[PDB]
Amino acid sequence: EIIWESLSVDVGSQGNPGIVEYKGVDTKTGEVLFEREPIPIGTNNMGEFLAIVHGLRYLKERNSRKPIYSNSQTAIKWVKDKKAKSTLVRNEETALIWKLVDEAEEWLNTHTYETPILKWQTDKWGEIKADY
RNA sequence: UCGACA
DNA sequence: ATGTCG
Ligand SMILES: [Mg+2]
Ligand SMILES: [Mg+2]
Repeated sequence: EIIWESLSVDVGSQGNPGIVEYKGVDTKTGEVLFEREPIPIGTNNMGEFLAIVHGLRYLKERNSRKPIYSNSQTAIKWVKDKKAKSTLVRNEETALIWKLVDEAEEWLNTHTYETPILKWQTDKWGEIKADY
């Protein structure tokens, strides 16, 4: 069953690698709670990773125990491992996204959370509410 | 085989 | 339809 009292996050991109953005919404209503400014170059998985970590910080800051839904098996694992195993080359054009990823990893290594990170079951429930 | 992003 | 991220 769907846990309606939750935060759903999803990445959006134009090309992959390409322009990456992401947002978090109230799973029940669809209200947009946060939306990251487009990042010139990044991968889908880096964006999915950044979205979940942003969500963890967002909920922690607001003293919320709501779970987070993501449809990304890859990103869910990276967060659990506290390491984003991306293949994106490291250059001046990808410096911005790599800095954000490194900082998200560092946040995971300096904070604790009880937030359940759940797999959104697209095959059974349709597209995630944070879909672009 | 599967989860995603285009 | 054809690609890339995992
Ligand atoms: Mg997604
Ligand atoms: Mg989507």
